[PDB]
Amino acid sequence: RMASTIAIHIRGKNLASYTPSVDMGAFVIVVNADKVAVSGKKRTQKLYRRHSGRPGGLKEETFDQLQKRIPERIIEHAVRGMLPKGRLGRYLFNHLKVYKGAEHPHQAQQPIDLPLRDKRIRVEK
Amino acid sequence: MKIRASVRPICEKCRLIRRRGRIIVICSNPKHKQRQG
Amino acid sequence: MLSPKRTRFRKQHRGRMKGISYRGNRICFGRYALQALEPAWITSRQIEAGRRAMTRNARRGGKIWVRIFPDKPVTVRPAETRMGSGKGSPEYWVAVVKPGRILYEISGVAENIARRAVAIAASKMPIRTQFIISG
Amino acid sequence: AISRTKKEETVETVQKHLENCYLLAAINYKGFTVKQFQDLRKALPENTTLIVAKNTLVEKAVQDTQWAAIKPCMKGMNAWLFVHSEEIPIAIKPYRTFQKERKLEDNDFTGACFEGKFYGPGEVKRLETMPSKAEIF
Amino acid sequence: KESRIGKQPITVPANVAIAMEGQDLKVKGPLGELSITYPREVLVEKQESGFLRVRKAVETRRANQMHGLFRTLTDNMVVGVSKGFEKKLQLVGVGYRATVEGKDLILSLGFSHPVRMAIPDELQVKVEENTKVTVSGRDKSVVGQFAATIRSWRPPEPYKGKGVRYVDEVVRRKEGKA
Amino acid sequence: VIKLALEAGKATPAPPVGPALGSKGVNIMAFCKDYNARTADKPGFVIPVEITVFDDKSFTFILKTPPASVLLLKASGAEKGSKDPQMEKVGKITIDQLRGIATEKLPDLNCTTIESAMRIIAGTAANMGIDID
Amino acid sequence: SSRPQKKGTAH
RNA sequence: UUCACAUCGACGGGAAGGUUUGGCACCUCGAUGUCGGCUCUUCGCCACCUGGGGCUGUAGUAUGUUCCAAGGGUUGGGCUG
RNA sequence: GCUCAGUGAUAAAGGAGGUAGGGGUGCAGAGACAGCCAGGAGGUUUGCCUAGAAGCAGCCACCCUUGAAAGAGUGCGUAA
Ligand SMILES: [Mg+2]
Ligand SMILES: [Mg+2]
Ligand SMILES: [Mg+2]
Ligand SMILES: [Mg+2]
Ligand SMILES: [Mg+2]
Ligand SMILES: [Mg+2]
Ligand SMILES: [Mg+2]
Ligand SMILES: [Mg+2]
Ligand SMILES: [Mg+2]
Ligand SMILES: [Mg+2]
Ligand SMILES: [Mg+2]
Ligand SMILES: [Mg+2]
Ligand SMILES: [Mg+2]
Ligand SMILES: [Mg+2]
Ligand SMILES: [Zn+2]
Repeated sequence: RMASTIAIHIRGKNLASYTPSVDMGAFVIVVNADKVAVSGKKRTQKLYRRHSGRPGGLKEETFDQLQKRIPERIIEHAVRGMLPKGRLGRYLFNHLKVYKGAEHPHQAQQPIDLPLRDKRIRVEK
Repeated sequence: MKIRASVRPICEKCRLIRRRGRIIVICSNPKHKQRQG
Repeated sequence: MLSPKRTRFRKQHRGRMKGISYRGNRICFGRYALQALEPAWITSRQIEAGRRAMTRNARRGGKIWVRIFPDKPVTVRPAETRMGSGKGSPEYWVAVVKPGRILYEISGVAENIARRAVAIAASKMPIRTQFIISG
Repeated sequence: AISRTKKEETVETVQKHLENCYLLAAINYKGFTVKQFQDLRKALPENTTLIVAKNTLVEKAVQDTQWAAIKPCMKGMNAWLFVHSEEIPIAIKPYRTFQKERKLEDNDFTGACFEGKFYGPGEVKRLETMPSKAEIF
Repeated sequence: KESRIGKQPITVPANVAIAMEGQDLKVKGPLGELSITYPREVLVEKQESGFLRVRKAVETRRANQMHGLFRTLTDNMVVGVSKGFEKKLQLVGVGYRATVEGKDLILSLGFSHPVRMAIPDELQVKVEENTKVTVSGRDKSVVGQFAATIRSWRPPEPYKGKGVRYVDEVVRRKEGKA
Repeated sequence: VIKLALEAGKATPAPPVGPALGSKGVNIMAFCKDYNARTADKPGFVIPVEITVFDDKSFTFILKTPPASVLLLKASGAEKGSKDPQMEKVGKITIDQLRGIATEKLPDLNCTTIESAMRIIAGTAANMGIDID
Repeated sequence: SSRPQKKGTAH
């Protein structure tokens, strides 16, 4: 639910000036990427696969193995899915800056907080 | 352990439980042990 | 194994099975009965096995009527036989049953022994069935 | 279980066995054999009536016939003695000696009732000492 | 709401100090300190009469199961720090023996090597050289656990009953060789 | 404590009795002649007998019912009972023989009356296929 | 297997 | 031996697979061609061995059957298109 | 309103204290389910069979009595 928001802003779909062929979007900085939450059994079920290109070359991680090993890749991999594919897609993907700690070294760029209009996006335990 | 599609109590002391989604039969005697599958 | 003693033509139309049997519906001979829930074709072999099973499990219980019978012929062409040059050889015989049809009737046991017996009988049938009691 | 009709007839039968009797004897039993139950029932039905009953079953049957002062004897398991024919001491005496044999056999005497008066576990000693009709008359 | 377990209140005896912060319960008794967290739905009430009555925030089937569980859990940590828990296992066989020395429990069960077992702080293990082992601890779960780890090394076999068994056990004894 | 079955006025054969209860430390001749003396006091019949023993090897025994099957076999004048009771009837006895067998068996029963014992004997004869009136 | 699949327009 | 369900499981039923023998004729006809070996892989698991288990009509050794498991292994000859 | 299976992409007989509902029928306030305490008897070791069969290898019968209740016995067990 967060990754959709992120995709919208990175793409520029929330500006009156939006154009499909151009980058009007923002930069988005994701912090605390190891505290991201997922519903139900996904922590142990969801499966990140990647394939060498040799036969028998398939590799699989559960979401949790991944999140202990290199947790940024989880959110990068979830947002890249929702960005356009192709030249503009990739060039867009560089605008997503992800950090595992609660601190980002971007203070100079004066980040605003992200607006979230979704109801269900905030989980409570 | 027997494994089969149809698990029923095979006597009075038998008990059908549900473990991690699969239906099991635990009993006093070992032979009556079954798992669904 | 049940079967007709004579017919003129050997070979016969597959037919089509639609609707409900209204006539074989009632239970008019015994007390407890096994009723067909679904539209199917019963070979004489299956009826044999069902009757046998119910009879052996009832044993000390008395009576079993078989309310059906395999009077419609069925034909088959052999293996490695190219299509054409005539309809094949009648191999076996089926009874056509439609939902609601009574198959087995039974009398001379307590309701429990009857339930168990009829269950074991239903196990050898191609179809879903039901346990019913006399009115 | 037991239907309400059978229980009203049971309480009525206990009440009719109560109107004729001049004395009550309360006794509780837990964990004892049926053989000595049947020896005690070789001795008892000759001279006396023995009826084991529930707490409420005794409650509603006793309040009306004015034995009510005996209500505290109904706490715990309840077996009762009513004397229809023979005297009180002939019925009371065998029970205490049977309890002295029942020391390891788990018997206790809760109390007895006579003269419309309640007598505790010890005070029934007098009720044991009373003589037969031949000596009284 | 209608679990016959959650209705029964827990009695905190004197000697038992109960500290409650929000959903986190820390109890300090004669034998030590035990800490637990409650989940969202379970609300445990510490009375004025000195009792613990378990209530629940909502009733989902979830919370029902929860509250039965936690009333018994915290009864076990209360009674656990008060008196404690004793699990006793005896060993059956020729040459089967155990020796507690310092921080180890040494088992000679008929393996090649002596088996060593590091005893956790919370537990106090007493050995009868008469082939009996009693383990005492404030936490039900940890004592049970360790006891099972003992029993694991050589589970009682069917024929002669040999191996480590709990003090009260039905062991199927088949007649071997007839 | 052991249960044995012995004949009325005969005791101490080697195979049936002596070794069996004698391996429990029971005195053979005392039990034998006391059992034969108590059988001589009552009407002589085959006696199933429960003998109770103690740690000091002293023993006390209770003589049970001489079998109602055997007593009703001699009451009907027959030998072998019916192979199929209530189907084939092998004999008939009077109610006086009922009260007689129930009288000899009265100290060995739990019955509080003579009618209960008589109905018990009638039930045993109806069980072995012997008719009663 | 005694059941077929859905090819082309059927599908 | 007792005991349906250790192991077999008759009379019948419900399936999966797509490796056998087939049916079809959608496919290519111009030079889109079948079975064995050599060399060289690779993958599946319905597991022959090797790792861990449950049940046994498992005393032990060795089995039997079944569960998870496809990482590795799976010889050399006489004989055949 | 429902689902907790990532079901939500496909297949059956069969299995099931999954779960949310609906409908009959049992009991109970002289206390129903579960637990716990006790009792579970007499004929009799039923007859037959068998070296033995005593509730409990097998066959037939399966009544009666004392009773709050207790089957000629549901399973284990003994050569019995
Ligand atoms: Mg229509
Ligand atoms: Mg079927
Ligand atoms: Mg196919
Ligand atoms: Mg089966
Ligand atoms: Mg063509
Ligand atoms: Mg070419
Ligand atoms: Mg496999
Ligand atoms: Mg292996
Ligand atoms: Mg194995
Ligand atoms: Mg062997
Ligand atoms: Mg492998
Ligand atoms: Mg491989
Ligand atoms: Mg391989
Ligand atoms: Mg899916
Ligand atoms: Zn079982």
